[PDB]
Amino acid sequence: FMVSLPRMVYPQPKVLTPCRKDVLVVTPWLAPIVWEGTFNIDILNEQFRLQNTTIGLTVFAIKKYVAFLKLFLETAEKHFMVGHRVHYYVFTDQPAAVPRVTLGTGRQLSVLEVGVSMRKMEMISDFCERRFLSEVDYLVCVDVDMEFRDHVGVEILTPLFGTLHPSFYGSSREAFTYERRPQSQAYIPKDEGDFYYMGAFFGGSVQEVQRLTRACHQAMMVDQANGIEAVWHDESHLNKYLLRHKPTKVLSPEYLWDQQLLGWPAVLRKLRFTAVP
Repeated sequence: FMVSLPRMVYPQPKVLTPCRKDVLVVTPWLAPIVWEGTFNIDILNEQFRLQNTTIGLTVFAIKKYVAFLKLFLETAEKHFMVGHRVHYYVFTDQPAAVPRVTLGTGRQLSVLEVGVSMRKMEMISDFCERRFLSEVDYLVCVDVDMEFRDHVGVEILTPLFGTLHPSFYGSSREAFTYERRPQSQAYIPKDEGDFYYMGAFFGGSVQEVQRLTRACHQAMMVDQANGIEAVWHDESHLNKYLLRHKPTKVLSPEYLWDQQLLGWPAVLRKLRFTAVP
């Protein structure tokens, strides 16, 4: 049950004026593609705050990657879901190397000690299943060697989302680096594929994320038993899953960018979450 929005004053959407004419803003299965200019964040914030939404954010920081936690978390505090309830889950082999980062109200951090390729998918689907269901409404799964530079908010939330890989959003599907060997569970032939999704940023409702990670983990175990490793590891499996189970939103490359490698093209009005140089 959803309570009514309050009265709000904002510009009228104009039916005969698109927000963005330079990019595709909806997929062929009617999922929004999230770009700056497509959403009114005030409306979305009202909708999600009225549901008292809690967002979990998972990150793995193993060995030297613990060094990236401080900037990751500090910039998440500035830019990720500000105003909403957030629960960070930091998976690490070095609990004592987790930096003590000051958190805003309504935000918490749990350190989860781990004991490689299948770790992420296995941990999200098997080890942490019950915990996430009780603690958060949505799960967002990202890599640690990153920083937030601009707003990443409730506009991303949906049952299941993937993110356009910044190196391939303008590429033809034959150029996508899908797994191409039919012997792998991640196989996608040359005439299939919507997009090349980035393994580093996906999410959705807890139920859908656990479904995805369970399916990918099972497929990875099948490949291991068959002596084959997909070309881009869990990213290859993520792509196969999202081909056959269409995401209900797709994030534009604003949400996963590498400025050193790709600059700042005109089509990107904001660079929100970026690789650390």
